[PDB]
Amino acid sequence: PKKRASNGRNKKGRGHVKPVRCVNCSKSIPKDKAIKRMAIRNIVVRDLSEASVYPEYALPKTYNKLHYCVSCAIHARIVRVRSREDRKNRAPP
Amino acid sequence: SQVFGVARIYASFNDTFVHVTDLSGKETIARVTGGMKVKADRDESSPYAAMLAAQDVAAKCKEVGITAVHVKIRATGGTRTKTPGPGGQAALRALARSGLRIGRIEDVTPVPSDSTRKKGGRRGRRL
Amino acid sequence: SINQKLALVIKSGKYTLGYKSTVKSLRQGKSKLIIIAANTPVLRKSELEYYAMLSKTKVYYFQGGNNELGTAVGKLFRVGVVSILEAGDSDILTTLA
Amino acid sequence: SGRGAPLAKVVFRDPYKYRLREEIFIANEGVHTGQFIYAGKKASLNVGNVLPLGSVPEGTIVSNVEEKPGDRGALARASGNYVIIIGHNPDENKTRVRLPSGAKKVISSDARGVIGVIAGGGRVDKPLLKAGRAFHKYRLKRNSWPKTRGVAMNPVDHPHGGGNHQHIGKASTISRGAVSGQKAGLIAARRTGLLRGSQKTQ
Amino acid sequence: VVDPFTRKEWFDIKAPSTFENRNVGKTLVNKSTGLKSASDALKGRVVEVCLADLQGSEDHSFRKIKLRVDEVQGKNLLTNFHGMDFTTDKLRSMVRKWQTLIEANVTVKTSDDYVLRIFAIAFTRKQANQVKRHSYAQSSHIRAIRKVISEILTKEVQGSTLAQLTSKLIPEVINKEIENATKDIFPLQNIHVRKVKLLKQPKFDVGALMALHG
Amino acid sequence: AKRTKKVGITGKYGVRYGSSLRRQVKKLEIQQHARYDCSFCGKKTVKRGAAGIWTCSCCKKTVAGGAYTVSTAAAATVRSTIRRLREMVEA
Amino acid sequence: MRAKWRKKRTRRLKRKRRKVRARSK
RNA sequence: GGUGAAAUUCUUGGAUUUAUUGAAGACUAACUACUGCGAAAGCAUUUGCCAAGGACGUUUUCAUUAAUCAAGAACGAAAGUUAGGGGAUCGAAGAUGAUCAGAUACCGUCGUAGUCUUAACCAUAAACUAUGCCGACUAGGGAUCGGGUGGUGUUUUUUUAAUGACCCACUCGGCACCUUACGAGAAAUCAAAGUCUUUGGGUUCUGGGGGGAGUAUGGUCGCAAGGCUGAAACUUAAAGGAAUUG
Ligand SMILES: [Mg+2]
Ligand SMILES: [Mg+2]
Ligand SMILES: [Mg+2]
Ligand SMILES: [Mg+2]
Ligand SMILES: [Mg+2]
Ligand SMILES: [Mg+2]
Ligand SMILES: [Mg+2]
Ligand SMILES: [Mg+2]
Ligand SMILES: [Mg+2]
Ligand SMILES: [Mg+2]
Ligand SMILES: [Mg+2]
Ligand SMILES: [Mg+2]
Ligand SMILES: [Mg+2]
Ligand SMILES: [Mg+2]
Ligand SMILES: [Mg+2]
Ligand SMILES: [Mg+2]
Ligand SMILES: [Mg+2]
Ligand SMILES: [Mg+2]
Ligand SMILES: [Mg+2]
Ligand SMILES: [Mg+2]
Ligand SMILES: [Mg+2]
Ligand SMILES: [Mg+2]
Ligand SMILES: [Mg+2]
Ligand SMILES: [Mg+2]
Ligand SMILES: [Mg+2]
Ligand SMILES: [Mg+2]
Ligand SMILES: [Mg+2]
Ligand SMILES: [Mg+2]
Ligand SMILES: [Mg+2]
Ligand SMILES: [Zn+2]
Ligand SMILES: [Zn+2]
Repeated sequence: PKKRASNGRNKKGRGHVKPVRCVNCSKSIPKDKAIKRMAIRNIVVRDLSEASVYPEYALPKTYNKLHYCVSCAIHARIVRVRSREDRKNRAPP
Repeated sequence: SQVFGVARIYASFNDTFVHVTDLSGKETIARVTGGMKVKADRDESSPYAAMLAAQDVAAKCKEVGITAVHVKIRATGGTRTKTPGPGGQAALRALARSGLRIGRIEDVTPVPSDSTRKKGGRRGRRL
Repeated sequence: SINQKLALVIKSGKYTLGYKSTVKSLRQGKSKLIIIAANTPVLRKSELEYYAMLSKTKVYYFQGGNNELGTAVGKLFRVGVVSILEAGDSDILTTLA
Repeated sequence: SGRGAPLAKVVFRDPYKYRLREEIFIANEGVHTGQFIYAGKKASLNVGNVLPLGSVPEGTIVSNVEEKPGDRGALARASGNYVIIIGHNPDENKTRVRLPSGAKKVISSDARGVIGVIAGGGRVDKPLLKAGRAFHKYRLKRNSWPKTRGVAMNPVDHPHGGGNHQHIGKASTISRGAVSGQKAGLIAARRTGLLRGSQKTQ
Repeated sequence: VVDPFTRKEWFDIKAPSTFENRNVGKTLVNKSTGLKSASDALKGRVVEVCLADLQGSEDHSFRKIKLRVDEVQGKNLLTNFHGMDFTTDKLRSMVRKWQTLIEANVTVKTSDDYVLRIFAIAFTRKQANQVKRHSYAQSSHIRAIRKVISEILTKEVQGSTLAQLTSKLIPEVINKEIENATKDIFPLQNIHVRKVKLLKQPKFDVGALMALHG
Repeated sequence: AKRTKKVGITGKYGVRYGSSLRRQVKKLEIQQHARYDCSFCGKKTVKRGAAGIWTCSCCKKTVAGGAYTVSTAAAATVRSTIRRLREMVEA
Repeated sequence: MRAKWRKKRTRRLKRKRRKVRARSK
């Protein structure tokens, strides 16, 4: 029997959604089902500022959206397989 | 406040690249970092080696003389992993601390509008 | 569009289709405007434009062949030229054309 | 007769004598009777006209191109063929173009071509379907048909001649250094076999 | 040792007046030997100088800018414009989920016989009195707005020279004359031009290029 | 009544030469034979003969064209890319 | 064996069966 | 260079890297969501043209014109077939480098077809909500999409409106989600899978233990690959489903 009412993820009423390709194994996966996590990490960070001109003018970072193929997400990223009723919780934390 | 150039850094998995050059980019000053002082063929991306080679990089930088440049660092990109590598930051870590100023920083990683379908087929690498 | 403005005069006023009939009308001055299909030969076209200049009649070049000018006026045959004699209630004589 | 593409009889006035001179061109697809043709450097880029390869922009399609200025046309003359202009070197005033073969040659910008593609294209798409059709085809070109397989003759008539069985008995690839009476088969073949994989030129 | 350090000497750029600060700094191409030298093969480059370094404080620190080297003679290699662009940090920080993006471009020309493809970027602002977390307009607005942005964008790049053009978008008020029309349509926060890129130029006209210094 | 289910005009060749060859011939056959529409007069009066030559029954006009059709795909795509390049040398 | 593999197995099995008797067609 | 690590591989041909710059074909990122549209397949840059559609609104028109449907027909992912063009990418086949006892693979490399497009086929997908269509009734809840109504609601200030966006209440029709269970179910679970042994609103379709087997045979469609239709002899006491404990 089914073990998720969505039986996949976030898709009701369209029949099809062109897929994305996971970052780890390059395996394709429908966009609605690919698990997405936005990586926002800075460049860091104490001596990069002293022996430097521009005494900490901007401090920009890397912004990039990540999609996993889920099995790879399960391997390393946040899947952290849940229990029967605990998986229904959609809280991000 | 002093003379500038261009950083031109690149980060991969199992390799790293770092190289200075004239702002115009026409003339290249000193580039090689990747597996120069490290030779295992596995530690090419390693941060210890990235710094050990970044040392000789800033070395030549001042060997002919320049005070600073702001980065143009990027990841392989294209259609492969969209993200910085291990030996990317570990090089400028020992290069900014090498007595040289830094300024305007930005990424140059190439990214398309969802095209040029990647390798591995729809099932991707299988392991 | 314009095709509708002319499609009104067919069911409203007086017209005449054909090179010969529209030139007797042009020399008689009863024509206030003449429409010439795209594929109408240059010679015939310039000739009509001459008669028009003498009758001080204006002209409009339909962007479409005589086949289109015919189906435009409801007729089931090619039409190389049209000549209006009375625009019953069409604003073609007062529209931008 | 004996040509695939149609020809175009075009009349011109003689600039130095009250006479009419009728030139014979190759009809580029789309040309029609009574049409007006403009020839010269300061001519318009209209299909049918003939302009120097310098007066046209890259990407233009021309036919009956001259290898040298004024040779009265030498390239892209077979039915449905043409050459595309892929560039100009205004210094030495050259002009690089791609021919029907695929090779890219550079010639003087003063060379002339005719805007358009040769008429009668697609002829080769129809199968001949019988020996008689090909017989009539070559009847007007030359006496080159039919062809006897050199392997069906005796050694006195061909290098492949003879043998109790029909076989060339030796490599069918011949060297360019070969002598007349020896060059029969695949001459200077840099390769051989079923050409697999996609192909076009770089 | 070959020691390229002992090799050819540096050279410098400076900006057209067209600004407040102009000193670029310096480059190094080749010593002018005389056979194939630094006379005919130098002014073919561009540099990545930002505007906060070009004119002032960081309220002007996001735009990238190109500078096409035009000509050179003694203590020459002064460079004109080549285009511009934004910077990843700010664009990726402007495109946040729970809102719609609006992007548009047009190719128009100046009396300075240069045409060009401009870009524009606008977003949706959530009125400071609303409860709905997504703040979305709906596709009559998108078409009508990109209609008005092209209407106003193609009425400022041809009513001028490339120089005055620069002097017009530097104050960045272009960003809000777009909002003049938008105010009657949608909130539209974070509105910038975000890029410039180009094809060609009329043959050099050194006399006209020399009209930017003093 | 329908005389042939698939041969059409190619029935003259009988049973010889193979389906493939016959079918591929029938295609160009229909093209080179059918009447087309004249551009200068609007009537369907242009027919072939001497492939690459298309003439209008009335108005006595001839146009150079494809071996089996008035206009060949290539020719058409050239008409377009010649119009664009020309439009680019006046404005 | 897998279902689709059992499919190809018989699909081929029929192609051969069909071939084997078209000889006596 | 590539990986867990290596190797096949590319480098006096200045590779990998930089700069300016041009070509070709494909794709539409981020914005992207429990958000929209279409009969389904399916559909995401811009603009112009072409016809088309639901919901709303309506004291407009017609007046039973309808529901569902054997036969028959339109469309119908991917791959695949015919004729051109295209052929950048990735990439069945095939060839290789490695691993293995073996390794026709998984990992690496080259790369044919293909991938794209036109004209014509082919008509199958876990083409899935594994859940026929029309109608009625039965229950609470806050979101959101579209239309609408209501207003001495906020904001734009121009000088306040008009407007635009926003707030709030209500009402039609959407895509969902949430809580309950009266009730249903073998259970998982279900506002239908409910209003059934207190068994009947209308109508279409399929199934009758498991194998045999979607095999054989005939008919028919297709260029072919194959599609639709579709048995039996014989064999067998289980095969299955949901849930519990291990
Ligand atoms: Mg299971
Ligand atoms: Mg799905
Ligand atoms: Mg589906
Ligand atoms: Mg590959
Ligand atoms: Mg695994
Ligand atoms: Mg003979
Ligand atoms: Mg032969
Ligand atoms: Mg022979
Ligand atoms: Mg013999
Ligand atoms: Mg002999
Ligand atoms: Mg011999
Ligand atoms: Mg022999
Ligand atoms: Mg033989
Ligand atoms: Mg068994
Ligand atoms: Mg036999
Ligand atoms: Mg897009
Ligand atoms: Mg290919
Ligand atoms: Mg293999
Ligand atoms: Mg092996
Ligand atoms: Mg194999
Ligand atoms: Mg089925
Ligand atoms: Mg499903
Ligand atoms: Mg349901
Ligand atoms: Mg079942
Ligand atoms: Mg089914
Ligand atoms: Mg409810
Ligand atoms: Mg209201
Ligand atoms: Mg219960
Ligand atoms: Mg119960
Ligand atoms: Zn993956
Ligand atoms: Zn005619």
